[PDB]
This record gives sequence, C-alpha cells and structure tokens, in this order.
Amino acid sequence: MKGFAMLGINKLGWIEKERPVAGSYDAIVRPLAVSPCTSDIHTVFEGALGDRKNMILGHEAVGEVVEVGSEVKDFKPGDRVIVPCTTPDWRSLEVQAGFQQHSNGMLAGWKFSNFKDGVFGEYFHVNDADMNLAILPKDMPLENAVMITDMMTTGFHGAELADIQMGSSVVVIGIGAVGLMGIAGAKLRGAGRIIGVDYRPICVEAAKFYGATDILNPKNGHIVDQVMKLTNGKGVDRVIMAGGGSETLSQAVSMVKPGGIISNINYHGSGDALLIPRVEWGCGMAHKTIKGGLCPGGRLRAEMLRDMVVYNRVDLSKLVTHVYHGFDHIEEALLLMKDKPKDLIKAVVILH
Amino acid sequence: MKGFAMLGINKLGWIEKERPVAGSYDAIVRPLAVSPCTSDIHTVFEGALGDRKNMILGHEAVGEVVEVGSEVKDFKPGDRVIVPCTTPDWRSLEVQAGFQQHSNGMLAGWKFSNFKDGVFGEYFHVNDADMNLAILPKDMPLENAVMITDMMTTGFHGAELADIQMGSSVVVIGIGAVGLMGIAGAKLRGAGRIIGVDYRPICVEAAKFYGATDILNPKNGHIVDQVMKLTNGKGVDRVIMAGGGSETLSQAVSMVKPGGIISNINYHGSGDALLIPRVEWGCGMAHKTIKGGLCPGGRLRAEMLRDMVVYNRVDLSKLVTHVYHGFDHIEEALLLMKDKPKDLIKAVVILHHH
Amino acid sequence: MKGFAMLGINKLGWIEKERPVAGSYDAIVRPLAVSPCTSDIHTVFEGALGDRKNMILGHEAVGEVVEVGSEVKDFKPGDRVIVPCTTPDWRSLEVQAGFQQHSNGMLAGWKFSNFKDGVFGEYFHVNDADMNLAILPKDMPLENAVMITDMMTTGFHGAELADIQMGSSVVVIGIGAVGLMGIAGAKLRGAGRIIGVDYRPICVEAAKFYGATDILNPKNGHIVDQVMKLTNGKGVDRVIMAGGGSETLSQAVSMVKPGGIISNINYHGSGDALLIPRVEWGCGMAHKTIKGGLCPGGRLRAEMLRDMVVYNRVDLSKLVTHVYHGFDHIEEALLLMKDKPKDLIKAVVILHHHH
Amino acid sequence: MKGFAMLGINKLGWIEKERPVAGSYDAIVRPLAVSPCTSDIHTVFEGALGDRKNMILGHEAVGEVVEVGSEVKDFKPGDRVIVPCTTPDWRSLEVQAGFQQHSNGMLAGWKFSNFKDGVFGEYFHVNDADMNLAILPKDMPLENAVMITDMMTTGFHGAELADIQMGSSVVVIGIGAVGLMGIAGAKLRGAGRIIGVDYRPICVEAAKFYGATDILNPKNGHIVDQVMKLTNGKGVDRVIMAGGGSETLSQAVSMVKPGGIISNINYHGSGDALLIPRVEWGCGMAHKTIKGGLCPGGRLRAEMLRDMVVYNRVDLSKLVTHVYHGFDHIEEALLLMKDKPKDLIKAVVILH
Ligand SMILES: NC(=O)c1ccc[n+]([C@@H]2O[C@H](COP(=O)([O-])OP(=O)(O)OC[C@H]3O[C@@H](n4cnc5c(N)ncnc54)[C@H](O)[C@@H]3O)[C@@H](O)[C@H]2O)c1
Ligand SMILES: NC(=O)c1ccc[n+]([C@@H]2O[C@H](COP(=O)([O-])OP(=O)(O)OC[C@H]3O[C@@H](n4cnc5c(N)ncnc54)[C@H](O)[C@@H]3O)[C@@H](O)[C@H]2O)c1
Ligand SMILES: NC(=O)c1ccc[n+]([C@@H]2O[C@H](COP(=O)([O-])OP(=O)(O)OC[C@H]3O[C@@H](n4cnc5c(N)ncnc54)[C@H](O)[C@@H]3O)[C@@H](O)[C@H]2O)c1
Ligand SMILES: NC(=O)c1ccc[n+]([C@@H]2O[C@H](COP(=O)([O-])OP(=O)(O)OC[C@H]3O[C@@H](n4cnc5c(N)ncnc54)[C@H](O)[C@@H]3O)[C@@H](O)[C@H]2O)c1
Ligand SMILES: [Mg+2]
Ligand SMILES: [Mg+2]
Ligand SMILES: [Zn+2]
Ligand SMILES: [Zn+2]
Ligand SMILES: [Zn+2]
Ligand SMILES: [Zn+2]
Repeated sequence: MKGFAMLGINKLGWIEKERPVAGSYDAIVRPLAVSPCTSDIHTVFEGALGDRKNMILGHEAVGEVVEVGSEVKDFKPGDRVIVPCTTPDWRSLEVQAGFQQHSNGMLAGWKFSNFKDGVFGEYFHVNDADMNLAILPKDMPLENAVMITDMMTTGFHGAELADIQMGSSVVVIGIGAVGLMGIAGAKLRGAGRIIGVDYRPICVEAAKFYGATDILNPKNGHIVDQVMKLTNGKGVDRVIMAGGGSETLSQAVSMVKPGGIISNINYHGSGDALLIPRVEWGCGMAHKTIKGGLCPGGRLRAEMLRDMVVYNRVDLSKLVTHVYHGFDHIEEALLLMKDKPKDLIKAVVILH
Repeated sequence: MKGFAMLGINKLGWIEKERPVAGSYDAIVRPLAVSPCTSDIHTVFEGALGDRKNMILGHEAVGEVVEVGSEVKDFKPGDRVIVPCTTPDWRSLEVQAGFQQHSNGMLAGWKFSNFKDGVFGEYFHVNDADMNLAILPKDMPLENAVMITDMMTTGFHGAELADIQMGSSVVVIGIGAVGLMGIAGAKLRGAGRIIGVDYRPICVEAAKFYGATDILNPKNGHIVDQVMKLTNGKGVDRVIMAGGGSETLSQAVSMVKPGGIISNINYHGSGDALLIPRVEWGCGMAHKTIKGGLCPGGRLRAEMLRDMVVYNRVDLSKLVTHVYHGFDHIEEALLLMKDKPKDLIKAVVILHHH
Repeated sequence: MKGFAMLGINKLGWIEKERPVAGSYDAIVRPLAVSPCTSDIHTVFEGALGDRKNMILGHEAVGEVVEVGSEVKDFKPGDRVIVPCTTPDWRSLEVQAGFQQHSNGMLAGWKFSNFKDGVFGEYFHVNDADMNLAILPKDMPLENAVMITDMMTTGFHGAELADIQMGSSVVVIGIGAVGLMGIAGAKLRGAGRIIGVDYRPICVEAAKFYGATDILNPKNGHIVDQVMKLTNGKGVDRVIMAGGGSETLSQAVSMVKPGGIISNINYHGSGDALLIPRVEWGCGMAHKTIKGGLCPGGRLRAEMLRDMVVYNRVDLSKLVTHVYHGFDHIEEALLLMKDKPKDLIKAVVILHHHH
Repeated sequence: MKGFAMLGINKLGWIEKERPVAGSYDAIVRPLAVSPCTSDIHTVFEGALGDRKNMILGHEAVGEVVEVGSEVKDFKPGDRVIVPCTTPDWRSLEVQAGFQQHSNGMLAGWKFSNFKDGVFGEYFHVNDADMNLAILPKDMPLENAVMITDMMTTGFHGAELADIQMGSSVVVIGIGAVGLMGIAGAKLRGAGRIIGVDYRPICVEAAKFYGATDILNPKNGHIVDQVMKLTNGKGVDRVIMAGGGSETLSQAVSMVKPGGIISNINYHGSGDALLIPRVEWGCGMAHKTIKGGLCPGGRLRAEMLRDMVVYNRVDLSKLVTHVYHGFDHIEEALLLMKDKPKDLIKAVVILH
C-alpha cells in the first residue's frame, strides 16, 4: 500500500509499505477523510520527538473498517468509524491510575504519527478496536467528524484542565483550531468573559462565533498590559495556552490571578524555554497552578464528544476552511500547515 | 412600612412593620422588582422550617440602596443592586471551611424569609453590604435580573454539584423554574443528552430552549422504565433532582449508572425520611454519590452569574411568564405559586417607576 | 479438586470440581493462606446476592501461581502473589470512566464468591493476571499479607471516599476488621479526633492501637446524643460507616456537620431500609454528601498498599487473632465468622500443600 | 516599645516604636516564644518582596493576649494563643473564592514581616482576633506550639497540594524544617515510599523520624540519576519542593511520573525565572501538574493542626535544635538562620 511519510527529519514523501494485518483485538481501517495537524510539522521539521524512518504521517481520520481480528465484538467490516487520535493500550498500570494518555509511557497513548504509522495511507491499524473506535453517525458530515478526533478533544481538554467555574474569566492564547476549541470548551464549562489573543483575521470571526467576548492583537502592545487594561488591573481567573512560543507561559502567569489555573494544550517543540517568571509567580506561593496534557482518546471519549456534536452543543463546521478531494492533495494540505496562509484554520482531505 | 408576611403557619397577609435600620456594615435596600419562590409555599403551608410570626416573605429581588452603615465602602445610597437570596455571615469557621451557605448554622446563609424579614416589603435589610451585594447593570431588564438571585444560582449549583463531564448524559427530574436552570446549567457544563422529566406543557418549550434533548412525562408509565428504554438499559451519568416528592430520590438512584452522581437542589418539605432503594444503590457499594445543597450567595457569586448574563451565556427571559406592575400584586403573584396555573413558570412584580 | 462451597442457601460443604484452566491472559493460583469474610456468611445464610449452587467460597487469599496463559508477561509459575478480592475486567467503558469496580456491571469487579468460584479450593482462577496480581514480598508474613486483599483496601477506601482533611474529626461506626482499617486509614489521611462506635471489647484495644481517640458504646445510650455530648453539640466533619445495620446511615447524617461527608463501606445485605432523615439532611440542602463504594482491586492498588505495609505505615498483625494450619480448618474458621466468639477479629487458614 | 526590625535592604536593627492599638475586632498580643524563619533572610538580604523601612520582623509566635477590641468575643486578656503566620482579611472576594492566603492581594493574607510589623517586638497586632487566633493548650510546650504557626501548616500544605494517594511514592527535595513537615505530612496522607533529599546529617535523622524511607545526598551524584536508580527508572508519583535553588523545579519535573504532581512550598527569592524542562514535561503534554502555595492560616487551620498535636499525630519537638531564653537573643537567633550551622533546624527564643 501507499502512504505519505516522514522519510527522516526534513524529508517527506510517498512510500510503499506492506499493509498492516489485524491482531485478534485490532481493526484495519481505510480512511474516508483526513486532516493534517501542526504537530506533524513540529515532528518532521524540528525533530521534536526524535528522528523517524518511513513513518506514515497523520492522526486525524474517519474511516471504514475493512478487517477485524477474531476477538473484536462491536465493530465489523463495513462499519464507518471516528478514530480518536489517542488510542491507548488499556491494559496498563497508567490506565489503572487514570492516565490513559500515558499508557506504557509518556504520551504513548498517542501512537499515530508519534511512533506508529498514521492515517495518511490506503489503510491503517487501530489497536483494540472495541476500546478505541466509535461508530460514525449516518448523517454526520465527514469534515465535522474529523474535527472530533483531535481538535475538539484537545481544545475541550484545555477547558477541562482549566477547571472553569460558572462565570470565570478566561484568556485563550493562540486562536488557531485548537484555541478555537479551547474557546468553545470554556464557554461549555460556563466561562463568562473570554479574551482571545492572536493576530490572524480569519480566526477573529471564528473566535467570536465560538464565544470570545474580546480579541487582543499582540501587535499593538505587550499583551499582559493589554489584559491588565481590560480587567482594570485584576487579571483573569484562567488561562489556556493553545498556541505561540514558549514565552506565552510567562505571559499566562503574569495575567492570571492568584489562585488561578494555567492550562497548556500547546505542543512546545521549539528551542525556546518555558520560563516561569519568579515575581509574578508569587515567588512560588501564589497558587497559580500550571497544567499541561495530551488529549484523551478511546471509545468512551469519542462517543461522548460525538453525542455533543449530534445534539448541537458545538458547530464544528466553522473549523474547516479548506476541503480537498483525493490522496494526491494530502501533501499540499500538510505543507499548508507549515506555511499557514492567513485564511486557513483546518483543511480536510476527502478520500473517494 | 408595608410588607407581605407569613403571619404564622397557614396564614398570609399584609402587615405594618417598623423599618429596618442598618448596622455599621449593612445596607437598607428598596425593591425594584421581586419574584415569589415555591420555597415560601413550603415554609408557610408546611412549616418546613418551623414556625414564624409576622415574617415578611420573599428572597428574590433587585433593588436600590437607600441607606448604608458607616463602614460600608463599596455601596452608597442610589446604587442599583442584585441581591442574592443567600447572604452569609462571612466571619465564621464554616466560611473558613468553604461552606458559606451554612455560616453560623445549617442553611443559616439563607436569611430572607427563612428567619429574617424578606424582600416583600417597602424596605429590607442586607447584612454585610460590601460582601453580599452586586451592581445591577443599567441596561439589564429587571425581570431577567431577578432570575439571577435564586433560580439561576440554584439551577447552576445543581449542575455544579453533579460534576458533569463533556458529553455526560443527564436527567433533570422536575422542570419548574429551578429545573430549567438545571438544564441550562448542565448544558453549560458540557452535557450531551439532557432528559427532562415533568408533566406541565409550558415547561416543555422552555426545556427545549434551554437544552433538553428528550422530554419524559411520568403520567404515561413508570419513569425509570422510560429512562431505561431511552438508554438501552444503560442508565445516565448524572441526575439532578429539581422537583417532586421524596420518591424522586429512589427514581434517581435507579436511573443513574454505577459511579454516577445524584445532585439534589429540591427543597423537601414533608416526610420524615428520604428512602434509598437498597438494591439499586448496589447495597451501598455502587459509587452512586448523593449530594444536596443550598445555593451559594454573596457578592462574588452574584457578579460571576451577572457576567454570564451580560455576555449572553444564558437568556433568563424565558423563565418569566407573568409580569405584574405594582407592589400590591405581590399578593396575587405569591398566591399564583400556591395554585400553579398550567402556564406559569415564574412571576415577577416590577414596582412602579419613572 | 476439592473446594469448600455453598451447596445451596443454608448449606456449606466440600465438593469435587474440575480444576480451572487459564485462558491466554489468566493465571491459576494455589492458595498459600486464606481468610473468611463476614460477607460469605451473609451469602450462604441470608441469600443477599441471590441464589447459587456449588459455588466455592472465599475471596481473601495470597498464593502461588501454578499456570499462566500464553499471553501473560509479568507473572510466571512459581511467583508468590497477593490477590485482591476485586479482580476487574479492564477492557470496559466503565474502566475508561475510572470505575474499575463496576467494569461490565454493578459490583462486577468482585467476582470471587459473588459469581465466580472463590479461593477456598485447591486452585482458583484469576482473570487478567498482568493487571490483577502483585508479587508477595518474600519476608512478609502470610497472615499479614491476606489482610491486604480485602480488610485493608476496603477500610482505606472508606477513608479515601471520606475526603479527610488534616485535623478532621471522624466517626467510624462499626469497628470490626473493616472498621479497624477505617480507623487506620483515617489516621493516615490526617484525622485528628477519631471516635469509634462499637460494643465488642476485643475491637476496643485494636481500635486504640490503630488510632481511635474515643470509643462509644451504642448499648448505653443513643449514639447521636453521645457524639453530640463529645463534640459540645457541633457534630463531626466525617463519618465512615463500616458495620451495623441500615439505621447507621440516618445516625451518620444526624451526627455529621453541614458540609460534611458520609462514606459507606458496609455492604447492606438485609432488607432493612436505608433512610436519609429529612430535617438533619437540611431538607436536602445541607451539603451532607453520601458516598459508598466497593473496594478497588487490581495490580496497582495491591502494589501501592503492599508498599504501605512494607514501609510499616500500618501493622496488619493486630487484625489476626486466629491462625489455623491446614485446608481442613476452612469450615471451622468460616463458621467462626458466623458465631463470632468474644476474642475474634480475623482468622487466617495457612495451607500446607502436600501429597 | 522595642522591636527587632528590617531597617532596609541589608540593614537589621532594634528600633523604638509606638505600641499598636487594637481596633474593634483586633487583639494586641505579647509574645511568649518566637522563632526566626529563613523567609525573613530572603526578604531582608535579597529584597525578594521589595524594600521596607523599619518593619519589625518575625511571624512565628505563641503569646498572651493583653488587649482586645470591643467586638472581640472569644478571646480576652490573659488568654494564651497560637498565632498562625497567615492572618487573612476574611471579608474579601478572594475569601469568597476559597483563597484566604491572597485576601486583598497576592500573598496578602500573610501580613507579619511581609508588610506588617511582626512578632519580634514587645507587642504585636492581630487583625480579626475571633477569626485568626486559637487557644494554646495548657500542657503544650511553647517550643512545640511555635512550630504549628508556620512550619507545620506550610509543610502539611505541601502534602495537601501534592494530592497524595494511599501508597504514593513521594520525593521531598530539601529537608530543612519545612521539608521535614512535608515528610511528616506526606506520611499522614498515606504515602508509601518517601525519599528525602539533603546533605545535612541532623536533618537526615529527623527525616527518618518523620517517615522518610530513603535519603539521597546530592554530594554523591546528580539527584535525578539517584532517584532513577532508586526507582529502577520509573520515577515517583509526587515531588514536594521544600528547599534548594530554582533548578529544583527542573529536577522535580524529571523525576516525577507522567500524571504526577509537583508541589512547591519553597520561597524562591532569587533569579528571574524557574525553567520547566521541555522534553521531560512531555513537550507540555505529560500531565505533570505544578502547584505552589503560601500556607493557610486563620483560626480553623490553627485549631485543626493543634488537635493533631494534642492527639499525638505528629511530634514537633524534633524540629527544635536551638533554644534561647530572653528577648535579647532574638537578634542572635535570626542571624543563625543566615549562617545556618550544620546542626540547625529551627531555633526558638523563649521570652520571660
Ligand atoms: N496531536 C496532538 O497531540 C496535538 C493536537 C492538537 C494540537 N497540538 C498542539 O497544539 C498546538 C495548537 O495547534 P494549532 O493548529 O492551533 O496551531 P497553529 O499553528 O494554528 O498556532 C496557533 C495560533 O497561535 C498563534 N500564535 C503564534 N504565536 C503567538 C504568540 N506569541 N501569541 C499569541 N498567539 C500566537 C498563531 O497565529 C496561530 O493562529 C500546536 O502547536 C500543536 O502542535 C498537538
Ligand atoms: N431555599 C431556596 O432558596 C430555594 C431555591 C430554589 C429552589 N428551592 C426549592 O427547589 C424546588 C424547585 O422549585 P420550583 O420553583 O422549580 O418548584 P415547582 O413548583 O416549579 O415544581 C417543579 C416541577 O416538578 C414537577 N413534579 C412534581 N412532582 C413530580 C414527580 N414525582 N416527578 C417529576 N416531576 C414532578 C412539577 O410538575 C413542577 O412543575 C422547590 O421545592 C423549592 O422549594 C429552594
Ligand atoms: N464484599 C466485600 O468485598 C466486602 C469487603 C469488606 C466489607 N464488606 C462489608 O462491610 C461490612 C464490614 O464487615 P466486618 O467484617 O467489619 O463485620 P463485623 O461482623 O466485624 O461487624 C462490624 C461491627 O459493627 C458492630 N455493630 C453492629 N450493630 C451496630 C450499630 N448499630 N452501631 C455500631 N456498630 C454496630 C458489630 O458489633 C461489629 O462490631 C460487612 O457487612 C461486609 O458485608 C464487604
Ligand atoms: N511564607 C512563609 O513565611 C514561609 C513559610 C514556610 C517556608 N517558607 C520558605 O520555604 C523554604 C523552607 O526553608 P527551610 O528553613 O525549611 O529549609 P532550609 O532553609 O534549610 O533550606 C532547605 C535545605 O535544602 C538543602 N538543599 C539546598 N539545595 C538543594 C538541592 N539542589 N537539592 C536538595 N537539597 C538542597 C539545603 O541544605 C537547604 O538548607 C524557605 O526557603 C522559606 O523561605 C516560607
Ligand atoms: Mg503555535
Ligand atoms: Mg464550510
Ligand atoms: Zn494533532
Ligand atoms: Zn427561593
Ligand atoms: Zn470480603
Ligand atoms: Zn515563615
């Protein structure tokens, strides 16, 4: 089979590979629609997770089951499925402690395009189908369902980690796709004021749609001063770090109130340092909690978010600004995430 | 001053009373708009909180400050305020443990028409004005703002106590005003499926507006079987008890999954004991947590809910089906809560103004 | 093989049964030491969980692995293991939500002598060996190690559900073996005052050892009034329900403060009603949270409690008052739990495999 | 009255001062025993909290009430009291949100020797006596009781923020007085393995007393390698940062497991920034939560910790290595915290 792969660091290309075979508890899936993620750009062109050889990329897909192992009981060939980007090994001690994302190692619940061939191929492999797949509703648009696999679960996890209260003020730094879902998720945890911080105009209309009450552009002043001006010097209750470089941590600490929470869902791949400013952190005693986590996956998470979409708790269509048709456009779409034209949020490639 | 009072158990009426005077840290407030609560029907006609003599009723009001004590620093006469129904004494050991609602005693954070003259008078008294009042925005409709003081904070507390997750399935038993904010709150905590249980048609359209995805009527079959049929025998993640008798706890325990949470905000005014169905509670070992709490009050809560309204997170106007103009209609409005016509959710009395 | 079984309701006896075989992920264990639980007396003589026929009893054992399935990777024949009484199925949606105890159904994590042949036999079956077993330290006395599997994990779960704070006052109702570990667990969560409620003298000394600061006897006065007298009318922050009848729930609600937490680990097997007293529950608005749960099992829990014993955080030997030697004494030991002589807390039967 | 004060940065001295007068809700207290804190050395000689002029130092005291305001109801002159180092303003919006320590500002619940004349004087002022004092039990040694006001509440808060579970493995970095109470607190939250990190033998012996199962000395190797060797490369569940430089945060992140919690109770007085190591933090996605908080105060905290001492849950006497008798020795004791002989844990000055 053909697949679009990281040959090595700074090298992309189509490769031929043997089709994966399903173990007793696994499924082989054919993609129906996929989306590129900025995490693959960090991975390929920055070596943020180390070096790889012939690793098929991509981890956002909805697909059709083509083969199942003899012990798979809830899915069969022909079933259409939402595939969460995180597919844990459920029999691990980390699962017993409540951390499916790190089953058998740090980030090891995220396999696709981390250390396992991803979804940019004619077929891909899902471990433990009954625990890690969910049925795609018959009338749900493919582009919407692909947004569940990563953008929605990651952005909402930012809001869950932030422990938002009814009426909390929230700053979301970085209003790309993940930050837009952080804004939506904060609204769905009861946030009052939500300030988005970014410089891209396409995201402003989407950010307001999902629930932003204020938009700040760093280009017209240092952002902490801008936030202090908006909040009369009081700061905000919660900060979600969804995009930008490592210096946003220092910004988040400086704008959150004592007792507040900072929630990172941004993947920090770069040579910039994550620095906590000492004085604004109350010399370590200001109860400014800092969290950061890989998104949950598995069947339960996927089915619960699927129900949110089905009952219209969030309209995911606003994330998808570009739609391509055909394997041939996977390369162009991924390179789009590297260059980022001003009007791109997420791109979806539809396979026929 | 004039006030509408509980004369005793089973007796309502207008009374004349001396005006309250503010202590050094208190405010005297004038109502601008008020609403009757079903809890006052429990208090007066069931003696659910004991006996009272000439207690002015009501605890849902927005008003104008007319007088403040010498140590009040953030409010002055003329300020228009949202008055939370719960107004705690903030200097207590219960406050140090995080339970403002019970500062200096069980439920003692709720004073108005519990053991303190309430808001159905020409003036009423608010303890610790700086800690217990919030400014009413100039452009907020009065009838919407009165819904903050009790319905919203109670309904949202129900959803807060339920510890809802992104996509949790939720049943709300009782879709009166409080349950409607339970539905709204559950949606604003990320609930997926929301099943409302009630028999009153007026609440059906409001429930759908606030986020209900299914509506069950108990009159056409035992409600647990109905929920089991909707959920393929699996039950739901969370139950909020917002209305009905003591038997709703048994229904909630029976329809919630093992590991789930039951969140009671219903004020149970009759019966000696609430019954836990033993087998459906896993004989005590099914991890079906049971909670129940008085709504939070105080300035911080009121300002945070106010911000939710100001930023259009919830539209409170759908709660208000009846609006009167004039102080004197407090009597008719409260009596409406006793008789409950088919089309009532909440009534607001707006006092005459220019 | 021989196994000590519930022949029917009200009938105990030895039966011959096929020796279990392990599936690919399972282990077969030979018991080295076992303990009878009061719940098995309830099952046989009260039919509290329904009717069973020829179910081998017992769910407290440490043992030796004799056979493992072809996919077992961390345990091998010859390993000595602690077997938690709760051995969940780990591949379920309830596990993904964090409730191992109810994987694939309410209380379905408790298999032994619930709906699965238990440990009172020559061999028994453990599902998912890699997820549900823990290595027994070579120098840990067997009778101590058996107390981990049920008594320690249940009592400590009572203290965990109670969400104790540094200095909380705690009442533990029923200071049998489980309540004794409830006392120990409460101390190990930072409790200040710990009031034990019981009438059995043997438990009083153990209760003081494990951390009780006061002991109240229900027989000489209404306990709620007694607790109010001890606390100058203020009540307590937390209640752990570990023994007694269904009426202890109402008593717990009446003695806990507003905002407090009641934690049930007592299995209410009788048809007596569980009642929340309305006025003392603030008519539903007093923030008196009621929790209740089956004890966690699995490898991680067993290893974490094992480390606590190894590092001397709790001395389990005070639970064991009776030690037998020989498979034959299982009947006598189990019947001891039915009658409960004045000097019994827990009994352990030590097995001596031979030809 | 006389008091030992921070004249400015790098200037200590005795000053003459007016005796404070109690407002309607306050108490004036005469100290019976006091203790110097390392935090005062940060404040004076590092200017960690800004500049001060003639601020009386000290915030660990037990005393006798000599005067109360007209509205004080539970305390009267002659009462002997434990005075928590944190004495919040209880009527603030931060109290309504559950953060007494930051009432009316970051760290502002801690007044003594922060921005209020402290306890190293003949008298000092306690705001809101009914809310901020606790009765000293008749039979409690004074030197033990002084350890409640700061060392016990701070160390235990470290264990509380750490969210310890029954059997959690815990590393405590820095085994001075606060770290010793972190060890004691971790044990009283049910920790199994407790690893103490320090190089001072007296603190090692005390750490074993309070519950440490292993002791690591930084002098025989990088402590992360040592912890990884002790845990066969698995790491620990929880880390409490109780002493050391800013780099201890990086060390904590490297030794804690994915999903673990790092709890800072160390007052960081120097440096611009604390660095979070990127890869060891899972590039932001390892669910390694970082907390850090000023100790709780107020009457309820002091009474609950007092009950723990009365019921022998913790023996505080092992904290006290140096005892002076006489007001005159306040200067010598505080300078001891600056020099720190190898066998010092805490010093107490007993006043007559
Ligand atoms: N597979 C996974 O586990 C996973 C999934 C989703 C996201 N992530 C990570 O989360 C992050 C979010 O993804 P995305 O698609 O939103 O990224 P993105 O490329 O859209 O960047 C986010 C936004 O932040 C803005 N930004 C850049 N610098 C900024 C600054 N200094 N201040 C404020 N805003 C700034 C950019 O304009 C951009 O719109 C990514 O870095 C990604 O690697 C990982
Ligand atoms: N102390 C306070 O401040 C406070 C605040 C809010 C609410 N409360 C209490 O909360 C409760 C809710 O108040 P409300 O204004 O919604 O009352 P309500 O009169 O609207 O009653 C709620 C609804 O529940 C329905 N119901 C009755 N029996 C039922 C059953 N067996 N199953 C299902 N549904 C049933 C009724 O049809 C009604 O429409 C009240 O009992 C009130 O006392 C107290
Ligand atoms: N299935 C399981 O895994 C499991 C595990 C542990 C415990 N449990 C359940 O937990 C309970 C604890 O068992 P145990 O071994 O401690 O039983 P036990 O026989 O030791 O009984 C506990 C104590 O409660 C006392 N008591 C009786 N009535 C009382 C009252 N009114 N007030 C206060 N105390 C009273 C009894 O005298 C006894 O002292 C059992 O009922 C059991 O069913 C179940
Ligand atoms: N708000 C308050 O008043 C308050 C309360 C409690 C604690 N604190 C702060 O908490 C800290 C506690 O100080 P203490 O007196 O308990 O301890 P301490 O002053 O003895 O210092 C901790 C010890 O750890 C050791 N150490 C140094 N570097 C290390 C490293 N890299 N790894 C391991 N160990 C190392 C040193 O021997 C040092 O003495 C202080 O810095 C203090 O400022 C402040
Ligand atoms: Mg970015
Ligand atoms: Mg479109
Ligand atoms: Zn991604
Ligand atoms: Zn009301
Ligand atoms: Zn048992
Ligand atoms: Zn200090």
